[PDB]
Amino acid sequence: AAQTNAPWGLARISSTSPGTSTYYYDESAGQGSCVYVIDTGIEASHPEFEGRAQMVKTYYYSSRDGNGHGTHCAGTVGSRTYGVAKKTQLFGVKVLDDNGSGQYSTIIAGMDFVASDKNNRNCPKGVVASLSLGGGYSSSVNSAAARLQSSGVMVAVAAGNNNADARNYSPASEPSVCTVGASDRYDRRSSFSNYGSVLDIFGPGTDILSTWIGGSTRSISGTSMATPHVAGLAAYLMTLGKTTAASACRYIADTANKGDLSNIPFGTVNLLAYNNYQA
Ligand SMILES: [Ca+2]
Repeated sequence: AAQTNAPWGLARISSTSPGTSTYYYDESAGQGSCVYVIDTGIEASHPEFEGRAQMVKTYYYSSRDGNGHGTHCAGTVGSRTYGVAKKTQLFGVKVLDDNGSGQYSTIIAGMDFVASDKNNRNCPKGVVASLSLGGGYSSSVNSAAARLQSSGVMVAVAAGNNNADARNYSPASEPSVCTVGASDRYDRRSSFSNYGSVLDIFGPGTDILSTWIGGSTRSISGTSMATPHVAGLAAYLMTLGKTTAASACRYIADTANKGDLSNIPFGTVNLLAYNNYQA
């Protein structure tokens, strides 16, 4: 399948070169997979989600996304126009309030929720969780992310936007999950992207167009935007039967575009998420 005039990040993820504008992918499109977006919520009524998104949990007075961030990330995972895995099932878990803030205890509870809740969902092709969030190092936050991964969920987490070593942030620093840095449309490490040995992969993160609340769209930047590219890529590959939740991060690293990013600090992987789709 070919989507013309796609957001640059989608085109990037199916290309061996920067500078193109068509996204190419297998029509299976993540059907039969599930992605949990653990964030500020998802505006499930957005036409871009086509009835494939729903809120399954909130820790606040509403499950509505009053911020936009979770909706944007969910759109990069699975919206019809802005998404990597255009037929996946999207599940919103609102651990972040409408200001985009959340206590670590809430975030941990949300991760343990997803590990159990997947057993209440139909995801025959497998389950992914996208965590575009983080704070300072916490062993308990890392452990929760490790449990979620261990439970059979492909966990993708933002490296963080501090232009610093991700070793000092959680859940970024949890080794067993997939820690995602950000790149721009010219294949530079994004200016704000964290780096370090703990990164597994980079995805598009600067100037990413996606869904927003009020049935809208906008472009924003962050490792928060790179993460759902990788989460959607995992769901797509799992639907194709090419990998599993336990092995998807490794598979993505194995099959990445290698050595093509600039301003990657010595000791950080130079690997850019790539679907290796050939028609
Ligand atoms: Ca890792």
